Amino acid sequence: GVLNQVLNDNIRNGHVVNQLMEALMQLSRQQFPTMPVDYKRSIQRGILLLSNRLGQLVDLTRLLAYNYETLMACITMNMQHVQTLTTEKLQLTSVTSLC
Amino acid sequence: LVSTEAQIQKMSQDLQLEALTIQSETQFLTGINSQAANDCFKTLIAAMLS
Amino acid sequence: YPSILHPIDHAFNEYFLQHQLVEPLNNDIIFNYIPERIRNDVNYILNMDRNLPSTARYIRPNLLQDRLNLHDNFESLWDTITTSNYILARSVVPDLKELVSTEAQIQKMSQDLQLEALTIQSETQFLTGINSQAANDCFKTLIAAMLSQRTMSLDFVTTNYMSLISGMWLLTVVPNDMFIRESLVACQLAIINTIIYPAFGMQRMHYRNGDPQTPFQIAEQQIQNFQVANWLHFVNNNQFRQVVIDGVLNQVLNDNIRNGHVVNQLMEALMQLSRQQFPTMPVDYKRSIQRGILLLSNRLGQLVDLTRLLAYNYETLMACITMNMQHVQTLTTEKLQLTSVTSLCMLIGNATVIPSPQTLFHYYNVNVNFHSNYNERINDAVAIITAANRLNLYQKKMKSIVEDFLKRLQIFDISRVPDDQMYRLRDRLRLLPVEIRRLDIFNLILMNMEQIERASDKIAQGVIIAYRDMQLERDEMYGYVNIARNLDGFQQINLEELMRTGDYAQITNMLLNNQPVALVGALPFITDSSVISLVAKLDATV
Amino acid sequence: LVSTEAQIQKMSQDLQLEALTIQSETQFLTGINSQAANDCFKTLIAAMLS
Amino acid sequence: EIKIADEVKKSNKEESKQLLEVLKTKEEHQKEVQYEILQ
Repeated sequence: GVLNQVLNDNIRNGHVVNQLMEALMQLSRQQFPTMPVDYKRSIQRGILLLSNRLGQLVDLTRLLAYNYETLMACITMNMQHVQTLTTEKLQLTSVTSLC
Repeated sequence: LVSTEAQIQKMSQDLQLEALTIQSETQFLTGINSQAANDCFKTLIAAMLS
Repeated sequence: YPSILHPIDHAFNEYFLQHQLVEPLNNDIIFNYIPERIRNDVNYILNMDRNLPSTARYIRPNLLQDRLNLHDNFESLWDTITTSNYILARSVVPDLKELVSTEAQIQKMSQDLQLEALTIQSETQFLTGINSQAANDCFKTLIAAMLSQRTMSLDFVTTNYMSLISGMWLLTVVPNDMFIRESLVACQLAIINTIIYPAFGMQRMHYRNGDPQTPFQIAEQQIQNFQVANWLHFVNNNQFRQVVIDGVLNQVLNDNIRNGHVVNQLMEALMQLSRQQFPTMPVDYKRSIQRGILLLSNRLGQLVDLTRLLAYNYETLMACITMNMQHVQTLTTEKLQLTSVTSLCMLIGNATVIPSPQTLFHYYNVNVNFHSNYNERINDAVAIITAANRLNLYQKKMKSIVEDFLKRLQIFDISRVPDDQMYRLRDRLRLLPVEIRRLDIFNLILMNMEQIERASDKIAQGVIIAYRDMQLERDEMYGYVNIARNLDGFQQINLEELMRTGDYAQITNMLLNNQPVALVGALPFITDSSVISLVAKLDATV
Repeated sequence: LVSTEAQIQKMSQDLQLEALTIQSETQFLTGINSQAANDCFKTLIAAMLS
Repeated sequence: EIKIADEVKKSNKEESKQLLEVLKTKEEHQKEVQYEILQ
């Protein structure tokens, strides 16, 4: 009887992140043609960092989704989507910490 | 959680910024601590639920 | 010898007897334990003073190469290993002998350069870093790096043109792939701009930073001179030859470097530069350059023999390696001063220096011990992992085991390692098979573990409930007992499933309605020995 | 930027300067400091804008 | 404070002392021109 904003079922199970790390392994393996090398290397290796966090990020995605849906179950009013005026900040340092 | 320091050493030595001549040397590895990760974990879920 | 044993005990003891690791020993096996190359090296002579009997035995190592491929995406640990082997290798390279005196050489250099006091010159800086203790530093750095396969950078200055000149010798007898790209790109670019293109009136250069082609490549296909183009061809296409020898991979030199002939093409090139006016630039620049390269022309023969000596000691120390010497660029580098390269190229003569066989046996035993310990700890870890999987241990986090695998590899610090590397390493370890000893012991446990669990009269293998006035068995170590030994008929409920996901609905429905059932899992029990407790049906009050 | 005295050594050596000769290569080293370069760099753009 | 080995500084040979005097003169000329420029 309540509206619900649900996810894809390729996210709830963490399977899409495999595709992500495939893309990231590819970006690692490439030549950055015009770029310097001391910077290219650091970028490739920072990518490899998350490419090594594969299973842990699968785990994260599944946990995140599970807690979200279990808490969604405990809602009585329709949960609808509108662009709010003011906006919660999110620091990508925090997402880095999490990942 | 993982030892924060164990990721900080590793990220520092894998990125190797001191080798570079840029001006984000200390500023990359900021917010990496705990009390940031749990914040994001709560913030995502709460913002999707709201 | 006679013995008394239970059949399980006999199984284990017999396995210990039959599958024990010893091998007869004799002097032939003492020789053949030494690497081929060193016996085949005429410069070494070997004797002994004993004749070992057939009674003798020896245990063999496990010199099986890396099952885990730490040369792929474990670059921090590989940097650690590579550094460790590098700073070991430094400890065994010989110290040079009967070097030229520093003043005796500096005086020749100064009189060759005609150092005017009043006027300013680029030629004083050539005397920078001509001491000894740098010659040995370079000699000990190059070889240790090529053995450890540790990359190294080039710190230098664009005003000491002698450094740029000695870089030629360096980049000949050491592959470009041995260095890190930006450093030798800068070196090659300096050399091109300040020795080569002005020596043919070419443009200075217009080199893009991240250009895929290094300056010596597009220099090979601009100039018009056979000697210098051949030199550049060798440089750009010099690289280690991989070859598997006596079980171990080896990064072998050209065999045109092992003999000194490259240096002759280098001389051809430097002389075809000395015969060039510099039309673009003044007299003093040309004067500086031509003096700087006369200083190396007059050292030609020393350079030839130096190159031969480096190659010789490199292969000779290579013979005492057990782990495959993969070539991959490391995170961390070793610094290399080209002033030390100048010192080595200038201060050397009439003194061969060979590794003592004691250094060789030490550098062999160290690597052997490390390699055997690597393999044995791998076997330990794989054993416990496979056993936890086959024992269905599902709450066990396989992280402490990797800590015990790394603490025993006594070069890594685990206080600063992550926790995902451990599970990636686990993912590799699961794929590896087990050795034979551990596998066979485990399989002897598997086919007998249940029989051991039958014993230990503290827990029982389940309790039946059947609301019917069944009979007690006539066992003779007991008398009458409420014992069952088949568990057939009445169905069964496992308890770990119920203690994981608490669903007591089934068992509760079956107990309230008094339905027959069996309960399966290790459970304690008391021995009651009273008939009054029997008649009163107390075992159904539990 | 490149250091100033670091550049003056290279300029002296490329312009081989005799201590006892009144030659015009010395005047090449005049006003080479830093913060004259910033002055020019600001002046040019500020003028072409204004 | 010179950037050259011990055994050349203490060398009582003539060429060594001549070298050292030449190098000191080089240094002092460079310092003179730098001091001028800063003036």
